Amino acid sequence: PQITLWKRPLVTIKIGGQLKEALLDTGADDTVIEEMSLPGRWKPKMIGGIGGFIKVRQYDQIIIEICGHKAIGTVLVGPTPVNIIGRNLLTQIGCTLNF
Amino acid sequence: PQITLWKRPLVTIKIGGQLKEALLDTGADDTVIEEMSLPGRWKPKMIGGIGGFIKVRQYDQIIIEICGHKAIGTVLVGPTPVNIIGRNLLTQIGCTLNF
Ligand SMILES: NC(=O)c1ccc(S(=O)(=O)N(Cc2ccc(C(F)(F)F)cc2)[C@H]2CNC[C@@H]2NCc2cc(O)cc(O)c2)cc1
Ligand SMILES: [Cl-]
Ligand SMILES: [Cl-]
Ligand SMILES: [Cl-]
Repeated sequence: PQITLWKRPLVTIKIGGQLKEALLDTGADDTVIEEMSLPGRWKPKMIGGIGGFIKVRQYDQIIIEICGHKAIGTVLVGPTPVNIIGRNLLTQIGCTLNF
Repeated sequence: PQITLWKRPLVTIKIGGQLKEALLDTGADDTVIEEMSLPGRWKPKMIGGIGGFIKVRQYDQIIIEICGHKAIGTVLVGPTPVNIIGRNLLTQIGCTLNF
């Protein structure tokens, strides 16, 4: 399937037993999700961009379901204005940019 | 081309006769470039990033070449961690997400 970019490329994911809407974000190194509980150890991280930085909790080896694809990777949890699926998981589902 | 996401999707762009590095960023609605001189009048725009909202300068109908593909459209100028090619211009060059 091909996704055009006339609008934000949003998809539904399942993470930690919850459904969430998230943006397929090629500019994002990492996957970043709004506040929620995840299992396991975590460590703090700062990530930044336009408007400054936010503090997030880094969880590793988290399983996410994206469009029927199961993938495992790191998830950063914190006060992001939008849930985003970053390259660390986009690679796992074979997502590419094409033009 | 087809661009995988194991590394940041950095490409060369040309704007104002000069080559710059920029990121193909499906999570950015707009195109944001580091401080440079562009022609014409600008107008104000507020954009929201990961850390909050900021004011940038909006220039319209700016010629910009992205990986050799010619685009003409809105370019915002302001403090950004990297030059960002957002959906407004990704759509112009026919860029899609595929998996
Ligand atoms: N309205 C818009 O057009 C617009 C919206 C948001 C932004 S942004 O916040 O600056 N930005 C871009 C970004 C790209 C690359 C980097 C890098 F420096 F880490 F490489 C930071 C931020 C977002 C937009 N898409 C990628 C990035 N996502 C947030 C993010 C930041 C980060 O440091 C690490 C991550 O894993 C994820 C910019 C523009
Ligand atoms: Cl990862
Ligand atoms: Cl691959
Ligand atoms: Cl435009």
